[PDB]
Amino acid sequence: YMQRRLVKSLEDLCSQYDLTVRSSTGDIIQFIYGGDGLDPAAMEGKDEPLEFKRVLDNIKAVFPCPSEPALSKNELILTTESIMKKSEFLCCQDSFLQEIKKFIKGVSEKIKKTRDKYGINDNGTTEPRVLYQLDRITPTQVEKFLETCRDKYMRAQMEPGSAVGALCAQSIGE
Amino acid sequence: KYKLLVEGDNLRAVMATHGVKGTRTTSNNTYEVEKTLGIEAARTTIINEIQYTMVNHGMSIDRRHVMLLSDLMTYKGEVLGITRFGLAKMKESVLMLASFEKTADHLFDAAYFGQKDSVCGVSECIIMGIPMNIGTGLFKLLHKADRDPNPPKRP
Amino acid sequence: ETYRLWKIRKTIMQLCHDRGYLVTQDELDQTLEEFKAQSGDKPSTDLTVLVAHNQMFVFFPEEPKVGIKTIKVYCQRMQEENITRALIVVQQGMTPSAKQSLVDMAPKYILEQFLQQELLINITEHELVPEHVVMTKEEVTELLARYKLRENQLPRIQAGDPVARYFGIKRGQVVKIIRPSETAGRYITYRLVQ
Amino acid sequence: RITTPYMTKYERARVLGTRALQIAMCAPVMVELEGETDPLLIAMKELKARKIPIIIRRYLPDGSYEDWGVDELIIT
Amino acid sequence: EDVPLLLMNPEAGKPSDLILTRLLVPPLCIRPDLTMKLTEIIFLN
Amino acid sequence: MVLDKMHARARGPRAVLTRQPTEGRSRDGGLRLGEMERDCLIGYGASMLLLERLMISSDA
DNA sequence: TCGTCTGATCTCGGAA
DNA sequence: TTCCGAGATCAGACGAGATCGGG
RNA sequence: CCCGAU
Repeated sequence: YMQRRLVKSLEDLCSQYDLTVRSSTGDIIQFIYGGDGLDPAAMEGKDEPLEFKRVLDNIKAVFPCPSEPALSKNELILTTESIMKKSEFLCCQDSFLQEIKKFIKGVSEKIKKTRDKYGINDNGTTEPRVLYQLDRITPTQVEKFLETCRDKYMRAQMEPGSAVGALCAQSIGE
Repeated sequence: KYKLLVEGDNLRAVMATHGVKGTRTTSNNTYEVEKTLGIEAARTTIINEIQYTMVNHGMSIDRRHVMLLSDLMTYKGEVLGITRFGLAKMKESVLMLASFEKTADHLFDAAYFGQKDSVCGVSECIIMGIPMNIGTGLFKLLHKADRDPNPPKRP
Repeated sequence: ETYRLWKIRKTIMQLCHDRGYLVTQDELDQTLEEFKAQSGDKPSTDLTVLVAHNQMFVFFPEEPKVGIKTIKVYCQRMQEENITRALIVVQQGMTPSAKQSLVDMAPKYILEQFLQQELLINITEHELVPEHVVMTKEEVTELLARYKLRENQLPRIQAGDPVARYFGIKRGQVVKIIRPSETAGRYITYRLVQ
Repeated sequence: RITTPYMTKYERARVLGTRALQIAMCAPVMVELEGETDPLLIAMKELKARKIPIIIRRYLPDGSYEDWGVDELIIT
Repeated sequence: EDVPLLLMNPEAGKPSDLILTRLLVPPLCIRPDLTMKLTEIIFLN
Repeated sequence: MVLDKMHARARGPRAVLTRQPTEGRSRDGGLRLGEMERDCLIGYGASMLLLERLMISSDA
């Protein structure tokens, strides 16, 4: 019965094409669906579309780039600003675009904390060469990291016209 | 640290007493937050007290579903609970109400008023056999064949 | 005890600061010691504020149940001072014949009514109530246009809602609600009033 | 110009919905097909080659519209 | 004048037909036991 | 045993009153796509399916 | 099978 | 004295998964 | 209506 009452009120909602969620009669229930306009289905764990620790380690392993300079802390924050305002990342609303930036500086400080212990990056040459593979973040990866975190964020939006309340009635009822 | 939970209902008489910081006190009765603390706090309890009772039973759920159910339930002025009665105050069309409970009274009363309903939603487009506009019937499709608004002939 | 005859005065001078009057900052925050100047006298009306806009007139009638005659005590000084808005902060409540006397004299003078224990907490600084902001007349026209929405069709808040009654809002105005979230904190919703 | 430039799953379904039913009524095929007899399997070959004679009429709910060619969209 | 004030949209129907002096019988194609209630009327009619 | 329960109905008898397919396998069946499965077909957003599944191949 | 909401009479209480 | 209005106190409603199988 | 399946 509680499945029946729920879906007999919530069935005629769909996220319209200007991201608003309206009733059948045109009246607005939500201005964006759920604040960010994001699918709960495509949503990653913790109610966040990315879980950035997993994507960055995925990018480092799918694209390890040997013979690359991998310099950091002085270039990483500089490459992540040159890429992020580059003809793109306008449709990313700047609540997500802050969240990349606070994660990138969060992994920018992790680099300098290791290079604090040893291994100066004077030009990227110390005598034990292995030390530059401690936290390798080389700028072929960090630009592929952004082009993935953009497109994973853009894909996991609420597709317009998606019977939004009819998803809600199942997900409360089941 | 100390707090105290009551089994009562008189909220603002509890919120106003000496010693209780009334800025931080909640209920679990979403009507007594609506009467006392506005509608917007009554939205946040319907978010909370569902998401409190859903994580209590295991049963993880996205908040974006509860952020929709609460925001439907309180968007017409007051908290409209999803019963037979709350549907009358939410929907205008008759057959969507008439396909729900009280099919006798809802059809006669909308004949007493001269109720012109348009056929929208899904509980009427399914009854009438129209392709519903929710989902795949939202947009419509054109064809891309060779055409132009052409010049006429001289008359 | 006096945690009231003071915090009520603290609340309404938070209230009429939010509604956009000119309360000087030192008059806003009082500790109880700043109100212990009058603290022994008033238990055993000496409390009435007039403030003007950048003009309301609050009342604390010492009668528990304010009757029609008690309103009629300051119906005349309402029209004497040419003041337009008033407040009647009551102890128990109004007599059920007296609430019509507000709506009989509706468009001339406003005179909204509050209870005592309704006002003993500032519901704006409650953690559950988000920051309502009354929008201007031109703030509505840039709202409706961006969403291509008619004035109706917005989500609706009642006129007798506790936060609409706080901010003092007639029918037809649109509040802007900044609901705080966890990923953004700037989940903005609007509400037309009923 | 303001809606999402990604072809939604409800637009891919109906474009494959009606291009299947068009091609099951002897429409001209745009992909020089290779023995597929299911009309639906022809239509996904039409989508991936991005040759479908269909323009999506996207209705903003005020009543205004915004056209989008199926060539001019990002499928998944 | 006073028909719309009872909220009866008079294009749909005036209040004189809230009571029954004639009665439509349903067609035979939608009843191939309600026929038995119809003949019980014409007996009493 | 599955011989007593195997069942398929292509197009057969319709009920005399409402002209929908009948109920039962003894009367050549047709199984009710109930209103709970209507919401499943709503939540997928499949609009043209529901016109096909509740007007075309049931009561045309 | 109560369970619910509704709406319909009474009565002690204040205003003129 | 008056009483006009309002909080208090009964009575009636119309709800309560889905399908499938046979006597 | 019973019964029985899930």
